[PDB]
Amino acid sequence: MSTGDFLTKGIELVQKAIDLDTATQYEEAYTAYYNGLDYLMLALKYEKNPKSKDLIRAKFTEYLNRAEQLKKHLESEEANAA
Amino acid sequence: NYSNTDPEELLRKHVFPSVPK
Repeated sequence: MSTGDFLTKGIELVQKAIDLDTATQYEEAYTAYYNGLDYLMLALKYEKNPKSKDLIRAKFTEYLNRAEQLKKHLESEEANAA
Repeated sequence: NYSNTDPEELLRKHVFPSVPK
């Protein structure tokens, strides 16, 4: 269990999320993004270079923001149609 | 367990994908 391994798995998972996102499978994408965020968070915890930590944090935040945008979109769409 | 990865090295081995826009 190393930061590189965690990054590899995180990026795979976020790539999956992004594929589901593009496919408009937003509920599944939301879950997949957060799966990805778990591993980016683990990578962050085991990384000691402060520049690399901030790089990972910046990407974490980008994926977090997208996930929350999907969530808001899902909820608002449902509320509009209720 | 812990690593001290240079950022330029991280970015060559790990290319972060961009979210849909």
